[PDB]
Amino acid sequence: MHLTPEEKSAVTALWGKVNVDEVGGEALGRLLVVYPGTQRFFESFGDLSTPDAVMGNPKVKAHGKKVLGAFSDGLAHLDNLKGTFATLSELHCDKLHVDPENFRLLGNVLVCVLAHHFGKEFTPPVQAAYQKVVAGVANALAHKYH
Amino acid sequence: MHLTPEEKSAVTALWGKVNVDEVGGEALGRLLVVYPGTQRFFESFGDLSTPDAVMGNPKVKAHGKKVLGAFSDGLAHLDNLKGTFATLSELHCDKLHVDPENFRLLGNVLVCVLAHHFGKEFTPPVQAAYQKVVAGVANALAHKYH
Amino acid sequence: VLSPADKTNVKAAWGKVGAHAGEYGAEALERMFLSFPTTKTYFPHFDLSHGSAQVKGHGKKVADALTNAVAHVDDMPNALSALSDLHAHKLRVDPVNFKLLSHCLLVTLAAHLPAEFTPAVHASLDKFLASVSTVLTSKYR
Amino acid sequence: VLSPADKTNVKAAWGKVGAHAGEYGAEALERMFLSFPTTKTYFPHFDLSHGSAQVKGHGKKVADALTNAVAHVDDMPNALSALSDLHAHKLRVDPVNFKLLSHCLLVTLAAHLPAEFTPAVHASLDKFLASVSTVLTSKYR
Ligand code: HEM
Ligand code: HEM
Ligand code: HEM
Ligand code: HEM
Repeated sequence: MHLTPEEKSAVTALWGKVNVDEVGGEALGRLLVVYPGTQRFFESFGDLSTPDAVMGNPKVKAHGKKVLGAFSDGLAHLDNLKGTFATLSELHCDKLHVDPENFRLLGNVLVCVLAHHFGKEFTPPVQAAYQKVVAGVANALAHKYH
Repeated sequence: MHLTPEEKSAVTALWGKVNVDEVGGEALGRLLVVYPGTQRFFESFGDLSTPDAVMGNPKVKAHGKKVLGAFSDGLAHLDNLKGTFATLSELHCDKLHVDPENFRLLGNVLVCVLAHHFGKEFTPPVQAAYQKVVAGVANALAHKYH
Repeated sequence: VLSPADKTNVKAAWGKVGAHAGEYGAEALERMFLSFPTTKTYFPHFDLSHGSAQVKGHGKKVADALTNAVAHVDDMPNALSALSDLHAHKLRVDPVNFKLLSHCLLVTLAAHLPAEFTPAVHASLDKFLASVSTVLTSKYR
Repeated sequence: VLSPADKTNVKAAWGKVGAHAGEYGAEALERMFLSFPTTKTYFPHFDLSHGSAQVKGHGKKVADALTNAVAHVDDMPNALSALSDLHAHKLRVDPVNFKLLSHCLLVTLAAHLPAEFTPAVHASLDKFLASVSTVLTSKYR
């Protein structure tokens, strides 16, 4: 995770404007709509048959908040992503059996959501810094797989 | 390079039996036949129209030896692949313009070549250590891209 | 395969882009070069500075090809044949790279089309760019 | 797309596999789980230890589906339609993993079939496995 000081500031600046609850819901919902394969892990969530069923599903919304909350906390520890996510890594591998490729898909969808919410302000350089962050989080979440 | 002692040992022992001249030539040759897109970098080597042409091309054979030679020297530096391949990474990016994805392709071809030569001896555990080494080498060669 | 709804979604979205395509093509490329630097290895002969004319000129050509694909959505493999040949035989761009540009195009559209970039449309566009990428890459070997 | 010579190379190579199809499929699976542990996520219900009977049985099934693909090379989407539905709607395996199993199958073949694994045949098998993969993920979304 090679982040320059000005990348780190850029990432932090913007994130301060993010309503994590809302963006969490939007990012998880979009993952399940755009990449329906990811629905294999959420069959207990009820109806995911159409976009409105997914996006407005209270369980998808609650899970989105939990996911992005952990992600925010990760942004407070950019210099130790691996330690920060170690127990979540193990959980995702041994208990949930989630193929880590899904972490990369969520990261990209999160980038589209950030662009959607911020428009202009999500300049090419800000996007580049966020691409590094989502890749690092994805790699940290995969690190304990065995 | 999270290599296990039994893994470092498995890599080193098998490599001591490799004829670098033959394997280099064969891996580079196979890369060009199996993935023809890679020929874009080697236009000046001559005729590469057919497999027999590629495999017999003396410049392909010679360049294979060079590539595998540098790979060899890396195997003695497994705790510092990045450091070892830094200059080469810079040259692959700044002068040669090679998409690092080709490094991963060469890696897998190399693994198929090792299995083809060693048969029985190229066991699943031995392959696994080699897959780590080849990804390691690919990552170090890509490290200085900008 | 694109569904009837996917096609409607893509025509609607691209229509709103309208006479901005060129500009959005260029932005997608700048985004791509900055976020995924390995992609630059394919453009060593270009000036890659911000606002570069080569970058703008190339954005327009990419955007024009996408417009042509939207206009021939029921016959994309034939409408893009020439381009498929070019990418396969001369340029020989590794397929992973197409995913990277597609992502950046989506980011570009999301940044400029807030009301239209809904979940269903996002899904349709992703599928559309993936089909365009499969065509451009289908004759590789 | 597979050319006549590819189809010829594949039919011959697979022919020499013959009664060893089952053993090779199991070996390729074992190679995949060890080399690429993230693939184990799709098999949490399997005993994944060395020589396990679940891996053996599943190795046979994979091997047989491939024999069927070779025998139906000119018409793969139809001969493999039910497996395509199974992978797309039930199993929902991420496409990257197919490249991992494909590679492991090549390594297995290269290890057991030295004389037959020439550069042209290696090329042909790689394209073949790639097509099988495309077919198996073609109904994803
Ligand atoms: C940013 C990356 C991610 C982070 C930080 C994250 C974080 C979390 C957290 C904090 C939990 C709750 C853990 C618990 O119940 O003890 C969780 C659960 C879960 N996660 Fe992840 N997650 C991520 C990505 C994903 C992806 C991409 C998927 C699958 C597509 C996924 C699948 C699941 C599932 C199925 C659960 C359990 C749901 C349940 O309670 O039934 N996660 N995750
Ligand atoms: C195992 C990974 C690789 C290693 C260790 C390696 C190593 C080397 C070395 C030591 C040289 C000689 C440089 C010099 O003269 O100072 C070289 C040259 C070169 N490599 Fe790599 N290489 C690798 C993979 C690749 C692949 C995958 C490609 C493209 C498909 C490639 C393209 C080239 C080219 C075009 C040259 C210059 C050859 C010439 O003089 O015409 N390399 N490489
Ligand atoms: C969305 C998919 C893409 C489309 C629709 C597209 C379209 C085009 C078009 C219209 C041209 C101009 C051909 C001409 O001048 O007639 C072109 C050229 C080119 N494209 Fe692609 N392209 C795509 C993706 C890519 C990607 C992923 C790469 C590599 C990163 C790439 C690299 C190139 C290069 C290097 C040229 C030659 C540029 C020059 O020398 O002027 N393209 N493409
Ligand atoms: C050439 C590639 C592949 C072929 C030909 C193939 C074929 C098959 C076959 C024949 C079955 C058994 C269906 C039945 O019982 O009737 C199956 C099931 C399955 N496959 Fe695929 N497969 C391939 C690749 C993959 C990959 C890459 C994965 C993921 C790592 C995967 C994961 C699974 C799983 C989890 C099952 C269900 C196993 C069970 O519960 O018994 N397959 N496949």
